[PDB]
Amino acid sequence: PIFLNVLEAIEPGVVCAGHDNNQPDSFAALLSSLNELGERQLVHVVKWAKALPGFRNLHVDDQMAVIQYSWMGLMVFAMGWRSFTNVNSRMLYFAPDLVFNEYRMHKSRMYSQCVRMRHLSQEFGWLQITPQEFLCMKALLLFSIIPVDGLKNQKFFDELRMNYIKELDRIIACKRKNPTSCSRRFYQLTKLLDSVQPIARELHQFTFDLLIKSHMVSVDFPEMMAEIISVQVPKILSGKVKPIYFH
Ligand SMILES: C[C@](O)(COc1ccc(C#N)cc1)C(=O)Nc1ccc(C#N)c(I)c1
Repeated sequence: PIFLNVLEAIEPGVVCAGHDNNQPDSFAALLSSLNELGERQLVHVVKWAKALPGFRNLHVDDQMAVIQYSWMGLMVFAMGWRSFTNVNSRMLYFAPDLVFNEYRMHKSRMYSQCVRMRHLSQEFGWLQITPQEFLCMKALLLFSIIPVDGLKNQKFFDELRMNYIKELDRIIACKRKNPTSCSRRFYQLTKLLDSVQPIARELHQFTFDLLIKSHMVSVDFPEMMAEIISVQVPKILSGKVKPIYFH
């Protein structure tokens, strides 16, 4: 289980937001914690991505671009699984110190996005996603969004993405002698992966608008995040960078 040992080995641990839960909920505070949390998780997404099998093959510039484009989606996917395993989808488990109930979802002004993630959370349970399918799907998620004008080394990217899809096939086939059974499972999983993109898009859109009016809502955007929202996020929203759907 070489490939799976590695994913299990590099999976990031618990990341906290540093939120003040003794303080009454407020839009400004909730968003500042989401921003800080986002930034803390990105530190780990980079380290995780760099230790992924084959990731170093990519051109240095494609490595940073791919990580930044996939950032939101990766957090969404990982948060849904935590929400499912920790609180059986009753609340969104952004972090141990940042759990959203409907009241928080509503005050964050990202209710529709939150409800969609809760649904994703429920999907992990309904589809009985195993920890291993989760780890592979998550890694594959990192290789699911590219520029129309291509990466510096598109070919190396295509090879890598193909190899990860082949790993998922193996995880699905393992203990499934029935081809039909493997096909239906692959269908279910690629469908779940595709559902992540639309959610990341709404969060992207929301975050973009929020930054532009940041000075009007007292929200504190971290340096790195502000730069990525203004430089990378617009390419996605304008259609220059697109996610790779299966369906
Ligand atoms: C509102 C915002 O702070 C915006 O953060 C980002 C993150 C990535 C990009 C990009 N590219 C833009 C904003 C946010 O959605 N944060 C956030 C933090 C943690 C999780 C988890 N788990 C999630 I889903 C979202």
